[PDB]
Amino acid sequence: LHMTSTISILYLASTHLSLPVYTCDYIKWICTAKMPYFQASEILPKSWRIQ
DNA sequence: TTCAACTGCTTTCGCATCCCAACTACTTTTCCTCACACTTGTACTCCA
Repeated sequence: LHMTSTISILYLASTHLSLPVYTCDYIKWICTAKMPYFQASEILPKSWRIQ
């Protein structure tokens, strides 16, 4: 499992719903850092990071 | 019959070598992502 895997399962659930989103948008949305892809370890768990 | 060291005493209460640390390095802990060499047919004609 990798951060490539949490976007892939975010895309399988998108290509189930017949959505006009594509992997162009999933690779655009993280470079603009809208959804928490890069450095998501920092502020989100707050206690599972330390151990 | 004398010189020279050994001698205890001035008050009266209360005041008053071993360890630690610094910063910058290098390294390990592992987990994740793919390639590089091998092989049978098939294809394009090859010589019969």
